[PDB]
Amino acid sequence: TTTIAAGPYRRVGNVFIVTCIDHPFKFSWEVNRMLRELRLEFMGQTTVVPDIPPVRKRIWRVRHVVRVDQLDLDEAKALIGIPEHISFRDLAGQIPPTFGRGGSVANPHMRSKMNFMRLRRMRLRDVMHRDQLEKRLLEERHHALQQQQQ
Amino acid sequence: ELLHPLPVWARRQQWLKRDTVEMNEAILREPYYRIKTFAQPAAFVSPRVSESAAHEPDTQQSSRYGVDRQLRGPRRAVSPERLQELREQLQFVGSIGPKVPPAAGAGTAYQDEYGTRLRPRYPQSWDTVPPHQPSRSEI
Amino acid sequence: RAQHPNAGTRFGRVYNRGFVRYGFGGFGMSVYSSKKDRTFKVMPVPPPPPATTAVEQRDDFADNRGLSATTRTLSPTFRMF
Amino acid sequence: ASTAKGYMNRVMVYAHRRRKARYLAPKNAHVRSPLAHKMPEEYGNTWDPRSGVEWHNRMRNRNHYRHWPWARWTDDPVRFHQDSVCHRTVSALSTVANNGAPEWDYYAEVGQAYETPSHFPLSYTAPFIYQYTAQCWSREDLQSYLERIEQSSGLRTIADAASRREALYTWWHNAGMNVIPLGVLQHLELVSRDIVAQNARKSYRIEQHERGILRTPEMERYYALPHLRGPSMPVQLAQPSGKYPSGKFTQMMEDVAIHPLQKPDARYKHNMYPA
Amino acid sequence: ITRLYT
Amino acid sequence: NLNKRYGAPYVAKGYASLDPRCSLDAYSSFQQTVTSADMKKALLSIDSTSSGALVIDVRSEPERRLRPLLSPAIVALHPHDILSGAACPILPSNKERAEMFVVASEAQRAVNACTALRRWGFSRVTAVSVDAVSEAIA
Amino acid sequence: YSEYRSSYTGARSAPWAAPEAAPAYPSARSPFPLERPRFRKTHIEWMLHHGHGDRYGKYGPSREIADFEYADGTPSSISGKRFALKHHQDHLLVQLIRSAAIVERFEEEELLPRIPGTPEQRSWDPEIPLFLEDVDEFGRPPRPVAGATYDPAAFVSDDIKKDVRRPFWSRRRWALSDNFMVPMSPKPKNTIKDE
Amino acid sequence: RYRLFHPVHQTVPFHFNPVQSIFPLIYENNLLAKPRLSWKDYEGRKEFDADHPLPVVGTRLNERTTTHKWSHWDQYINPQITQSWMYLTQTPEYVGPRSGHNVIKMGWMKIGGSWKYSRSYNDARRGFAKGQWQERKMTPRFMLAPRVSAGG
Amino acid sequence: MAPELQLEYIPIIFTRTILGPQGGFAGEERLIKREVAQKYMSEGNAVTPSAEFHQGVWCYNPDSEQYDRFVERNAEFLDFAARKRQWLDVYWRVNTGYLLFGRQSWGQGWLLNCPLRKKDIAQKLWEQYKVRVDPRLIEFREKDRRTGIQDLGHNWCWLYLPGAEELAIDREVYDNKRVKVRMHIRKMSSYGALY
Amino acid sequence: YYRATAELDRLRGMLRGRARLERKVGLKRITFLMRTQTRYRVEQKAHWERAIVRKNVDSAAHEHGSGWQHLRNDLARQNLMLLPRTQQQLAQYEPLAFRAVMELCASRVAPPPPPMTAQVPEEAYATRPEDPKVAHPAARRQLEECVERMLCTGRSDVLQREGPRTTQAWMDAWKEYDL
RNA sequence: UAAAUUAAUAAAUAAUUAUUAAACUAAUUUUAUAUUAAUAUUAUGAAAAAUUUAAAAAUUAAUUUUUUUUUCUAAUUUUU
Ligand SMILES: [Mg+2]
Repeated sequence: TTTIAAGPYRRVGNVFIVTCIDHPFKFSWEVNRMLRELRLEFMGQTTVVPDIPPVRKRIWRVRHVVRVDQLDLDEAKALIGIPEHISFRDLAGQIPPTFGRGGSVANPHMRSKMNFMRLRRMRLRDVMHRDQLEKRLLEERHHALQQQQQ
Repeated sequence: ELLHPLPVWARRQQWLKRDTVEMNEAILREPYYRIKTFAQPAAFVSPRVSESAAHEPDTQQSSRYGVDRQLRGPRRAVSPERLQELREQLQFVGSIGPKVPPAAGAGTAYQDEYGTRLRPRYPQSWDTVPPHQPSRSEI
Repeated sequence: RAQHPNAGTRFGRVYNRGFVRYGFGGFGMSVYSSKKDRTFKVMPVPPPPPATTAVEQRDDFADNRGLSATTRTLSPTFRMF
Repeated sequence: ASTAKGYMNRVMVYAHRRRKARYLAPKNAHVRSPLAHKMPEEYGNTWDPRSGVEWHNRMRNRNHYRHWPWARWTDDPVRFHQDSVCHRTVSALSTVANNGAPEWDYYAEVGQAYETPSHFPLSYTAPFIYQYTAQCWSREDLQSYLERIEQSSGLRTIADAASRREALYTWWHNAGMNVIPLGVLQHLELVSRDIVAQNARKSYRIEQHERGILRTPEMERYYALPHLRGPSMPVQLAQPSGKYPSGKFTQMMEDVAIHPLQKPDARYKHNMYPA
Repeated sequence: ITRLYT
Repeated sequence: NLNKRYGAPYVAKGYASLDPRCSLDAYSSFQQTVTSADMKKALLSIDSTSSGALVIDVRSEPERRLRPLLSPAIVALHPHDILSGAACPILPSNKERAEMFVVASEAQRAVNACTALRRWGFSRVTAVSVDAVSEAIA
Repeated sequence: YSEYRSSYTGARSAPWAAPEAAPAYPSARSPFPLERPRFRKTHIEWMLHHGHGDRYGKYGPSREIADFEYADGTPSSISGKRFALKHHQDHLLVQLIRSAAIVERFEEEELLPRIPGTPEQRSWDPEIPLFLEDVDEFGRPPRPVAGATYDPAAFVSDDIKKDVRRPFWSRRRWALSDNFMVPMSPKPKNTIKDE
Repeated sequence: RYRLFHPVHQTVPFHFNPVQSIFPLIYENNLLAKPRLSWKDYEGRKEFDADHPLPVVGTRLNERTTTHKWSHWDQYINPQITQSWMYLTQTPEYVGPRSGHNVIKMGWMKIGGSWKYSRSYNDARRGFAKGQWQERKMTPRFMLAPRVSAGG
Repeated sequence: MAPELQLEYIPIIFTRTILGPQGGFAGEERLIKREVAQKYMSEGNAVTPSAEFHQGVWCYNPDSEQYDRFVERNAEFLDFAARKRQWLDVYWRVNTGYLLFGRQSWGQGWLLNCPLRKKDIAQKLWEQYKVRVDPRLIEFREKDRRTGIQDLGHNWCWLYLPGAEELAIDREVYDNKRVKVRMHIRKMSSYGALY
Repeated sequence: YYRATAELDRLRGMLRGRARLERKVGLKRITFLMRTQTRYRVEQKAHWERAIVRKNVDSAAHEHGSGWQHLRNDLARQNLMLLPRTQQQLAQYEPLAFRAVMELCASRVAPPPPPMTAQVPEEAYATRPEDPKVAHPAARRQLEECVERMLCTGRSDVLQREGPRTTQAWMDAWKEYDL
């Protein structure tokens, strides 16, 4: 209406949807490195990366390999039916941090000892459970004994 | 070796290539954000400057009219004050921490009724698939 | 002879059809060129009927018209609901 | 496509080696090349090529460079990670005095973009001084110190507090000394000698950009044409065409069109009997 | 070869 | 054999569709003037019950603290949010009927920000007065 | 009975336009925004356009809908491959929600730069204008009153000129045209760095 | 043509997986998170109704097994089953006799495998040279160092 | 000053008007290489900036061939020796530079399969030499006005430096209004080649 | 190295002369003729075999004046999703039904719209004043849109009424378990 | 995969590979990462490029390649 709109100005980021259109095995070891940091190896793979600055370089180096698409965040809160009031830093604050392939630790061994202990803190979760039953029965067997003499 | 010419058909599908890259780097020089207002519509038309050869206008039989149906539509959270009017109603059911139970009318919590390890008996089927092995989400 | 794994094709070398063409680089071999492709290529399209509609029956890449313009014969019998 | 039994067993028709982890860097080791052991952005550094085996043994954490940066960050040879602000003070009331002393320049070596011109009041260098003195004075406390300086002393501007560091202190000694911790002052002196410095480096950077030095935001030179003050294509400065100017009309070679009534030069053919 | 599961 | 498949607006295209001419016209508007009435008309655009701030100030954040002009709710945009195109989602629809203004610390930035606007398809903006809009308090 | 969902919520947008009105056909020109080649959607851009993947049985109503069901109605069971699809679907949402739970963070701490394009990129492309603020891009401002315009089109002529034959049909114009460089015969691709 | 221009926004269609899938009560604002964490966590096939039991159509993980020999735990629990000396099987750590050629530089090869790459296994089976300097060139590190303390 | 550490280039006020890149013109102050400048202060084309020369200097006219022409450097000339330098710095930068390429070329005709755009020369001007221009000025040759550059090896194309008439700039550059930017298209495999 | 002899030893019974008699030449033949089938079959049979099916439907689309060049793209336009192996069954065994697909594509009928992504039911934008006994406006929104669709599928006994069945009481079928 | 110190010219060394085993140091996305130790080790020369020595008439330097298809099916690169 011929006027610079007036109101409390919120800023919305962008979210890039990246696909892979050229094979990775034709390119260098650095270009393959960027694709790896975009969770992209095979042709036809597809990921949803943010528009943060150090991603903008990774995507830039491999522009000749990927086919990007940009979404403003409001154009993402509707691509998946999302109420406008719910942000995303509370939606993620709900999913567990151990989603499929939890971490990316520095080598497939450190991966295999990050999944190991994760399969241990399950064992301990039942074992910290099985003694917490005993420690309460033991603290009662003490009071039944103690109060027995009175 | 390289004996006979690139079938001049093929180099055309390679002129589409540089005109793909010439369309990526048009995306990779967009501003990192967009100064937007609450009151105004979400994305009344408000696209990027991608009105070079604009298509799919038909508002149905158009791919985007699952989305811009809601963008162009009047934005409900019309002010930062209206946001807290809306953000103060949502709960977090599973998040770590303490809560205040009687904040509702008469609800009596669930996790303190069937314990923490037991999950409701979800009907497993093709269409309805519930989370499997729930004791692996405790990190 | 330096017999090291990773120094060439791991165990000997084989020429499968995905290699004799599409060699290292995609051109791809110097010998064993490839078999000629003796499949059955589809035939090119018949001519469309004359226009006599004035509805721009000529336009090929338009939203309204499906590519095929086949108004052949007892097609009016194929009345669809 | 041609997927065959497993992750990383895709196309399997091209003859590349799958299962080869192309993302991982080459083990250049002994080979001598600028491309050695360098993250690809550091390729232009051909003055410190990182070839050689010992660079393979120490970038990679090999035999006895097993903790290679034998002195990485997080050690200080000098002050051993203890803040140098004396708390053992004569009077407990005045222990809070020493808080906020500058351990180094804090302002020049960082190189912040102080967009404050040197003639602003002092109260507009508070947002900078704070970011190095929180845990010492609340932000709204500085605006009580960085105003009593403006009110009591004869100093008002960032340029003043850089030209009157002597006249300022002598005020503080004989008038302040009970409220304004001199920590602020030597902080106030360290910014006012920077905001004044940078404005000299900005005002110069704008004054060359007219004289035609033309460097980018990241300060790399970029060469670009000046603005036009006269006719674009030179007229009294034009170099001669450079090809022998036998015009199209002295030898009517081509590109010449003539009315048929006005046909020229047939003095022996059809101009002898002109019409 | 570390997987990604994309 | 391009320009047969693609048009002439191919290879003969100076893809620099950014600023071959607008920058000049930016220094044109710089020349003429802006004054009270040139704000008083904008005052009527503030008098218009529809409140979309007309003028905008591209000035450093320490500067505006010194001479605050934010009174009529005018827009304070960092000069890159204009240049980069991050401000188009708040900019009038009538590119040919709207004329906002641009205040700035020293008039070189103003024209250097208004040329960014005219690069974004905007037609009328006379592009500066750091002191008038304060003398026109409204 | 058969079923046709096409989405998690059902409620397909009405397929038929109106009792008799125009039918509103979809855009059938491929989104390749140059307008000169004028392509067509190619039966994979017309499978994507209908909400499959680039293949028939990926992401589409051909993969969500049950293989079968016990004729009484008792539904199928969770195929060991089906569950791994629901995890792949959720892994895209979470790939989107996380990748916006980071952005919704960055704008909070102003961490998003105002200058668009990484440092290395901006040196590479000359269409992102330099982000000088208080100077002019090309040195001094047009101090001279412009009314100062150069039009590329006047002097820069890119004309695809037909290389004209030396006209043999007329005698004199054959002799002038005899550009004495027909001794191009010294074009042997000779040894350019040895003798 | 194979250079398709489409909104790659199309290739991950969210028609079937909107946030009402992973967050099943979000239009209910309580925002509960019930995702499917991994393909690993899949508990298994389960009859939705008891009347339609899932068929027993075995796989290469059932129809191809072997009789359970008694492990040293099953004989530690119930010593009533160690009924013959064929039940006193060796230590569990003893997997069995050597069954492959640990050729150097190439893993552990099977017997009957390929000897294209055992060029130096056929040469590290003869044994180290006996009575011969280990260091063929480069002035053996022992000879370089000086004799000290005539006895040692 | 030491015999080891010598100023790699020194300040210089030109008296004559030298054509070369290190050259200048009448009365401008330029930091030209030391070895070159040192055979100017002997030659007389230049003199180190003593405080006296910073106001006027007796430059040279080829008319009478002696140092008679007094060119006084007031603030106005210092707005003239800037635009005249800033101009012929773009000249001597693109004319000296030899901007390289890496491209893909299958087939036999040594033909670059995705031929070059006037976009893709201003792009390799700003990339390598930081010369920021309008790609509307770059006129291609006749062989490459149709299909773009299109061929490997050495190509050149003309860049039109328009605004050189009020700078009085001729005979000190090879062509007042053009300059030959000199491509070269070093074909490369998918490893290092783009597009 | 194990030549799977006992897997080939009984299958030389269908080779020809010299191969059947001797073994080391019988195996060598079949363990090659087998070794090339399962290499021909994985990488070469389809892109031949799936060209007979294309050459069939084409020349069966060709009878009706359309080509495969036009039919292959005019099917995906109509979201019709018939794999070519099926169009070849229709080209032969159900000719009329095939030409029905033919006359459909050539028709100017509006192809079905792409599916709409999930929408936000507008009750998420109201804040229910939480009373224990009244349902949230977004549940009784979802429910009615899930019960109207359960009455949609299959002729059943569920409150069997002509056409659309009974709903406003189906949503409140919990009170029928209430005391 | 490697390609360096040395050889009256290759049983020896690096580097690689291998067997066995390891610990989660700022840098970022909520991204992504095979880094090591201990031993075993009869090896001197890298397609197509990009260039560089050389009468080379190839050798040499160079540095990225360097293929193991469960079965039915689907497909976007066409001896026009
Ligand atoms: Mg097959």
